[PDB]
Amino acid sequence: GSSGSSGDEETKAFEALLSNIVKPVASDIQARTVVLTWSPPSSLINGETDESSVPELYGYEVLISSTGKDGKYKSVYVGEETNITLNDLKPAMDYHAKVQAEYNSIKGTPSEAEIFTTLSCEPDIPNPPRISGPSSG
Repeated sequence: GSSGSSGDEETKAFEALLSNIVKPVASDIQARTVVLTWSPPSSLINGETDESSVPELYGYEVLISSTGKDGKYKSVYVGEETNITLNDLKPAMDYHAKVQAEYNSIKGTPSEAEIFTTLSCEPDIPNPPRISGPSSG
């Protein structure tokens, strides 16, 4: 049932909205597994449209370049959820990551890169980078 153009106006808003998210943050980083948490894109519709309308299934894809941000990116996971755990990674390594949004067959631009270092197969890291409030000096 291919007719042709289907309300392009919508496609545009998606090209910008889907590309209006924030770089994924790395937490509870482990040997090869890690906790990647990212927030949804910000709608610039200006409220012109209802609030309980915008979709929340923005297919987010996690990209990583064990080599570097100036090389090739590989897919590790792909879903709608916001928080996901990575796997099949390399311990004692340092690479960048990014999350791209895609909805209605519309692939937008990924967010900034998030460099995160993983621990070694064995229990080395003493404690996580977690910060417990500010500290004088």
